Amino acid sequence: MKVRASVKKLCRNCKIVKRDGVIRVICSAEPKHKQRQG
Amino acid sequence: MKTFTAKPETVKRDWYVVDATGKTLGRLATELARRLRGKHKAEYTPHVDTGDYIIVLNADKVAVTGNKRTDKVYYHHTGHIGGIKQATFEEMIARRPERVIEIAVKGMLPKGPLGRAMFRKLKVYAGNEHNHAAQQPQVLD
Amino acid sequence: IGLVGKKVGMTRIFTEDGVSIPVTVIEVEANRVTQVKDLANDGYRAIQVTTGAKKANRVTKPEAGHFAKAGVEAGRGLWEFRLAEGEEFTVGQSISVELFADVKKVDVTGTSKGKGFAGTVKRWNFRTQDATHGNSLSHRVPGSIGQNQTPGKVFKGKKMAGQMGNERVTVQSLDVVRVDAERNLLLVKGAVPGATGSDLIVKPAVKA
Amino acid sequence: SRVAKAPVVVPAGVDVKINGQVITIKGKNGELTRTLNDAVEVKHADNTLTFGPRDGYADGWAQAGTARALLNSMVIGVTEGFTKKLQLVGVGYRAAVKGNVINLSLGFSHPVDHQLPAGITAECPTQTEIVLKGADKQVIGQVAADLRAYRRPEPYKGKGVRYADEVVRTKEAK
RNA sequence: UGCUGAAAGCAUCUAAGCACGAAACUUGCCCCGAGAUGAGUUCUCCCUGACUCCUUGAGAGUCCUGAAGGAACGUUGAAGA
RNA sequence: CGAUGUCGGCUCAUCACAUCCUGGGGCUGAAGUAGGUCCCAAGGGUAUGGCUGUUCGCCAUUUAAAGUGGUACGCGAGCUG
RNA sequence: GUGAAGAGGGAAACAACCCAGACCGCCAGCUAAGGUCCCAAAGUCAUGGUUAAGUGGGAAACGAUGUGGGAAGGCCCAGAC
Ligand SMILES: [Mg+2]
Ligand SMILES: [Mg+2]
Ligand SMILES: [Mg+2]
Ligand SMILES: [Mg+2]
Ligand SMILES: [Mg+2]
Ligand SMILES: [Mg+2]
Ligand SMILES: [Mg+2]
Ligand SMILES: [Mg+2]
Ligand SMILES: [Mg+2]
Ligand SMILES: [Mg+2]
Ligand SMILES: [Mg+2]
Ligand SMILES: [Mg+2]
Ligand SMILES: [Mg+2]
Ligand SMILES: [Mg+2]
Ligand SMILES: [Mg+2]
Ligand SMILES: [Mg+2]
Ligand SMILES: [Mg+2]
Ligand SMILES: [Mg+2]
Ligand SMILES: [Mg+2]
Ligand SMILES: [Mg+2]
Ligand SMILES: [Mg+2]
Ligand SMILES: [Mg+2]
Ligand SMILES: [Mg+2]
Ligand SMILES: [Mg+2]
Ligand SMILES: [Mg+2]
Ligand SMILES: [Mg+2]
Ligand SMILES: [Mg+2]
Ligand SMILES: [Mg+2]
Ligand SMILES: [Mg+2]
Ligand SMILES: [Mg+2]
Ligand SMILES: [Mg+2]
Repeated sequence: MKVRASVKKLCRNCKIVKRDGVIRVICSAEPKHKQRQG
Repeated sequence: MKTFTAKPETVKRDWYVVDATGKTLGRLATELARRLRGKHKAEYTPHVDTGDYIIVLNADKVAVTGNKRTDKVYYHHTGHIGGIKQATFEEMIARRPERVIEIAVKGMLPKGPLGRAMFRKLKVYAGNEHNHAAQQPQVLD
Repeated sequence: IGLVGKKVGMTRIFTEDGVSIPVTVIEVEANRVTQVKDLANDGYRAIQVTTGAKKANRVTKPEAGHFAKAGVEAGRGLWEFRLAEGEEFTVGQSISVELFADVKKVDVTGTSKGKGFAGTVKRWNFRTQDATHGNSLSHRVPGSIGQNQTPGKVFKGKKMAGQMGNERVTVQSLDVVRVDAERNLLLVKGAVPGATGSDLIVKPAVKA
Repeated sequence: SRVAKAPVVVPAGVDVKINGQVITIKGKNGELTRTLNDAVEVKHADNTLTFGPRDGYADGWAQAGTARALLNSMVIGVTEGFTKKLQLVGVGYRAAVKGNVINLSLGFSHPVDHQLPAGITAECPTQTEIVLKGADKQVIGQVAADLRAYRRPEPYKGKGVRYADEVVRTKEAK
């Protein structure tokens, strides 16, 4: 995953989550879009 | 005239029991440190150990608010080259449940010989049982 | 459990195939159980043992009584070993060296040979400074012992000169070769601490 | 809010017992117990159940609507029972069940055994497919996910332990 | 990395709950270690005679008694400045 | 400024983590071998030589690796000069 | 303006910040800044809300169904998300 400080939605299937305080993104399609932090 | 200072030999002390089940650590340890010092008594003197003996029992059952069951760290150096040992409030209760109350009281008591003398008063226990039935220690709240 | 035994030098065993294996000879006379410490009284289960022989005069009444409780002869020294839960022993019971007939690897524990006041070169394997090339009064010395005004002090557990040896040490997982019943011997491979005549707490290897 | 506001049915021969907050449901497949959250409150409404959020607490609805969805599954479990269908896709892979210990062969140096906590009925219709039944979705889904964890699908040939319904992306070799 | 799962009639590793997860952390291995003044325990050993004085006080002496043990001294040591 | 001895080498270290190795992970333009980058990780380990006063550097040959820094550009009542 | 040439109380410690100008004495009372659970004098004081981050008790661009407030406009009983 990418740990950039400005996570954001890159496609339709991507979704924003807050696990253990940290803001993450998760996708159905592309595993590339999976990112953390920010 | 002068004011009445307490005189050790004449100090009629008392014994107490404190059930620490479901108590907040700080709120308890304060109320202990008030008594151990003797400020609850009307004949209080800041150079004399007027305060009472307290038997805190069920030390392992003490409660803490928030995430301090995990997040409360207990740092202590070993006096060695780079030995900085730490421990979480869980890990401290798993190992030595007496230490928890003892530190929280010791911090709140004054420093110095009298401070150390008024800590010796405190008796902490993990189990509900105690071996001081000879004193008939009264239940304090 | 474990047995106390006097060290009796080193020899070797030529195995029938060829190999010559160096062995320490440990004489292990009958370890007599004096006192069975239990959870009821002491708060831990264990046994106290002894061996050899003292003279009926060099021994002191405090210990001459202590043995008379058990009903055994006054063995020189006393040691204590931990039981393994399921085990149980009786007072005035001899333990022969036949415990080690089953097991293969053992730990030997004895006091090392005293070297006295050893320097840093000997004690801590410090490298010796240049024996020539201008050097002045500092060949085998330790050099620097700290930094400067930052710590402003020498840290604890610094490797300096001082006492070397005469301290209890354990050598672990030595292979037993032979366990003689007739002369009460135990032939462990390799070398174990302490000089000839020193006592050795021999016991089954912990690292199974 | 919406899920919590929907009474839960209880079929015949399904004995529910409310020990304060501790709910014990007894059915034909197996008796089950559940310690519930403090913010939720539950009572019997003739036949169906009701999940009330307790006043005073902040996130009552959220916690109640969870418990609703739990007991919804738990009542289904004891009556009907749950199942998971795993398949071992890939050559030289084999599964077996001797009693209640799943013996796997997933192309390793050593055969791996997997124990089954509680009444989890591990079946084997074919030798390269592990069906397994029980009551709790929790334990079944866990055990399935452990049996998966030994070998996740290789995203190339799809080689590994997979679920029946699970579609997989097999990217091309470049 | 997951498993059930609302708020958001779906979805989500988490907000309740539950499971894995590293030479780090705490133990396990080894050593010092009750001056650990919070000075812990178990075992064994040793000591059971009169008297006035008196601010009758954990008072002080007079004779009678000095054990367990220890020290010292010697011979010394693979112990050791 | 009525003196805080300044580079480099030796001896001796110690800490940090912004990790070189070893350990655990995600994504890969990841078939496997080996990588690339990012995340967690400071327990341990981390060359010998030739040239030059050198630090550094270049070269030769190794290594699992030959980490970057702080410590009065650590350490002259420790040595060298 | 303060210090220098101004002590005292507060800002943990802190010439210049805040409060206030020490003639001497007193085991009197009222106040300033700053405070009032314990170290340590005084509110575990009262009323209604906010925060769950140990924020409080170092900090930015930027990131995000974190959470608390009003004000308008979009859609329904021809039944919307
Ligand atoms: Mg996690
Ligand atoms: Mg203090
Ligand atoms: Mg010697
Ligand atoms: Mg050298
Ligand atoms: Mg010269
Ligand atoms: Mg010389
Ligand atoms: Mg010299
Ligand atoms: Mg010198
Ligand atoms: Mg769901
Ligand atoms: Mg290793
Ligand atoms: Mg001077
Ligand atoms: Mg230098
Ligand atoms: Mg890191
Ligand atoms: Mg470790
Ligand atoms: Mg070089
Ligand atoms: Mg200097
Ligand atoms: Mg610098
Ligand atoms: Mg220097
Ligand atoms: Mg220098
Ligand atoms: Mg110097
Ligand atoms: Mg010169
Ligand atoms: Mg010269
Ligand atoms: Mg001037
Ligand atoms: Mg004041
Ligand atoms: Mg102050
Ligand atoms: Mg200043
Ligand atoms: Mg200002
Ligand atoms: Mg002001
Ligand atoms: Mg204050
Ligand atoms: Mg003070
Ligand atoms: Mg006060």
